[PDB]
Amino acid sequence: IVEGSDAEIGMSPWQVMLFRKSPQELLCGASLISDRWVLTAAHCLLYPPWDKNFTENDLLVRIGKHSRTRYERNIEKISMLEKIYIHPRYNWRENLDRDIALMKLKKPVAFSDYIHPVCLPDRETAASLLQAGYKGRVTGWGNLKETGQPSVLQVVNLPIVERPVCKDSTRIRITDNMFCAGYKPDEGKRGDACEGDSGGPFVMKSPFNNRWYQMGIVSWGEGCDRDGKYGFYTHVFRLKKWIQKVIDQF
Amino acid sequence: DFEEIPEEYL
Amino acid sequence: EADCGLRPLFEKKSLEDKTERELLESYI
Ligand SMILES: Cc1cc(NS(=O)(=O)c2ccc(N)cc2)no1
Ligand SMILES: *[C@@H]1O[C@H](CO)[C@@H](O)[C@H](O)[C@H]1NC(C)=O
Ligand code: NA
Ligand code: NA
Repeated sequence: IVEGSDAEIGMSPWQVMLFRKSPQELLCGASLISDRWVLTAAHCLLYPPWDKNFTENDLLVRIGKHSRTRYERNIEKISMLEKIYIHPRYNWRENLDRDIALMKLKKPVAFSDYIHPVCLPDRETAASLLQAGYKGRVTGWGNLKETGQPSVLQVVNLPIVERPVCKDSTRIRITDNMFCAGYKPDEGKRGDACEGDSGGPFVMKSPFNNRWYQMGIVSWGEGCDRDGKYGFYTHVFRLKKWIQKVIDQF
Repeated sequence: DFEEIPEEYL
Repeated sequence: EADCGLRPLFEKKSLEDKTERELLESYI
């Protein structure tokens, strides 16, 4: 996260770290949506242009964390993966359309002060909150700058951007399964996700019921925190029928 | 520089 | 899921984090 700040303890208890077993390293962010399901970006697991195709046994998920590099004894919980599910129309060839994946854990994780699931949006919450200017929150352990790394989880609040401005900022084809967020050059505030934050959550606190909803997944960007560029996020609600199908079946 | 995790998880 | 999105150290205790008000103020 660029131009963010240190998270408070328990501020993002759904935040998940995707961790490579060997070499031991941070791969991506992710989020806890139930005691057995974790949501992330498909490109965190499958990206053939870079010879990335992780299997269940390659990875662990670490839940309840605050410190990036410490083993947080008696606080974090480490879970093995039962199965990965990647959206069948995830477009890794072109523009990362439908950049979403689910991971089912081998055993349920125990909730605690530090471990608790985020809600997924219904149609009405999405319609009400996914408006230009409305702010969401991005969290992660990714780099602090495009070109270093944080001691603890970072947090930044960023406004959703009008779709024409998103499109006009890039040569990439933007789809309805994406939205963009970030400040404009003239707005005098900054912030973005960066390397290591992708797959993590973009959340909004509903003013109707005071619950946190995951509206986006950190998907892609052109650099980090560049003037005139924006972060692009998977539109979780638009893909929720797939999420429900996977959980119902499996 | 990640701290080693317990062997049980590996 | 019944309890989703309510943080033990914040909403469950009626404590606010240091920047959630920035979000609320944007929901105009
Ligand atoms: C995919 C993917 C990741 C990546 N770079 S990144 O550093 O992971 C990143 C992701 C989102 C934003 N907003 C900024 C930086 N670019 O494409
Ligand atoms: C990804 O890996 C799976 C499991 O080995 C395999 O079935 C699939 O063909 C791979 N896809 C690639 C390499 O594009
Ligand atoms: Na364009
Ligand atoms: Na920018």
